[PDB]
Amino acid sequence: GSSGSSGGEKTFTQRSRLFVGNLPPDITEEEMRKLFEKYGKAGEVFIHKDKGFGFIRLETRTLAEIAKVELDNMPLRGKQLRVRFACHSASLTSGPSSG
Repeated sequence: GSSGSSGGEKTFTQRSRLFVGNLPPDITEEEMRKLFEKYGKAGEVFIHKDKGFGFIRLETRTLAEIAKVELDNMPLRGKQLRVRFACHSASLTSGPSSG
């Protein structure tokens, strides 16, 4: 639809969540922890082999931006990794404007 954000809302943990696609069939939670060890230990890690996709959530927006810039289109086991923010486009809100 549109692009950017209306300003959102502040929370006790930042939305530092990355989606990871094009994963090999030989990936583990320990391989995914090692692939991100340059950015420190993640606050959440998931992989689902019946779909071929994973998810990982870092400590700060800065770490998640650097990890996105460093890992997207990176070669792994002969596959090319897809890396993106798991949330990026904002939801709707109630606020009309006159002129």
